Amino acid sequence: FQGMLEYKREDEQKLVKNLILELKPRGVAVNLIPGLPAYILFMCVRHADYLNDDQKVRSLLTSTINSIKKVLKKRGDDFETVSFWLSNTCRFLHCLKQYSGEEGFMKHNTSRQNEHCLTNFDLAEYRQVLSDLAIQIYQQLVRVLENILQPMIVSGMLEHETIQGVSGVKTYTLDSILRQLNSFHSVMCQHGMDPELIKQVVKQMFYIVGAITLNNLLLRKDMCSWSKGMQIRYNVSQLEEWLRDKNLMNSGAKETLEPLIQAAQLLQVKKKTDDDAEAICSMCNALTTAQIVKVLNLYTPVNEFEERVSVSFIRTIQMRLRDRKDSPQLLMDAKHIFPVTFPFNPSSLALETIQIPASLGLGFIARV
Amino acid sequence: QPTRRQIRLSSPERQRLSSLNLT
Repeated sequence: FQGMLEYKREDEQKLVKNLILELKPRGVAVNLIPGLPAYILFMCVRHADYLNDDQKVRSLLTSTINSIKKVLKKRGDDFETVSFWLSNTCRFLHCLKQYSGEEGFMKHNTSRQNEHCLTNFDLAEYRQVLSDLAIQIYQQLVRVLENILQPMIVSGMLEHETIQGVSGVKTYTLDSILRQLNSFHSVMCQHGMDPELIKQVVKQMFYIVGAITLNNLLLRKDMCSWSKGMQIRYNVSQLEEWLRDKNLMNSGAKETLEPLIQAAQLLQVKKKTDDDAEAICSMCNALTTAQIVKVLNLYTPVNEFEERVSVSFIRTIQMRLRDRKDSPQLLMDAKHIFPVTFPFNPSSLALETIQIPASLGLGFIARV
Repeated sequence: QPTRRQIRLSSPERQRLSSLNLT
């Protein structure tokens, strides 16, 4: 077996119906081998290349791309569906690179894998189409994950009171958020998403959690107190622990929380003297002037003995930050998406070992 | 490594294929 798959051109629409349009992300076969639909489609591309059949390669690629776009339009509100197709679009792109026969993409190949390179067609124009599509599919995933998290954020990060996580004497909780992040991470891993892509997804969703949290704090009257600063610092420390548990500290995710971290620190720091003001100006390098001024204006005294922050103290901070080219924006842009990349991730999977389970309904294709 | 044929897309075909939302 050479690691190719043959099909009759008459069956191309049934191929993509069964492998893409109607394929269930929870099926046993594709969970035993993550990326299986991408490997099978690539093995089909190999045989059309072997035949030197331009029109068959063109038809298969168009049918494949159109079918992935159709699934994501119809069911693209579903996290598992979007994760699954993002993962498989990426793996299909990696296969087209790894088996292109271009020297730069072959550095991690076995001898046998090099024997599986395409021999008749340069598919660089389709690789570029797939890369461009992957950017948009990732944006779709980010918005689906945001919509799921959004109702939990303020309740769990701000409204739910704890004492270092424990109910105090004195709806969604911090634990709700962490369990939901757990679910997102589990599903991406089950789908074989690239580790470098999972890192980006996690950085983006930490950015969203921090930005929704800080904007909500800036827009209400009751979240700027010593007590709430303590709570926010605890909650962020558990988000950092989640990263450590997942071995994701190098994702950049913790750094995206710096504006919320600094706002919470402003709730704790001394707020009286000119040295206190200088310290705030050096500390708050991830908050705009308007954000610093808002938190200090909102700050609630810890008891009846404490005065509100004085207006002259706030003015001192405003005056000493004038040199900033500071954006007068009060709110973080919670819709920002960090530009995503898909670094080449070759696979050790040996194509000649791939079996086609009966459960996919692909009996009409043949191993070559 | 053989010389391979680059499969060329037209610009309208490329635009349609690479637009996620056209479907």
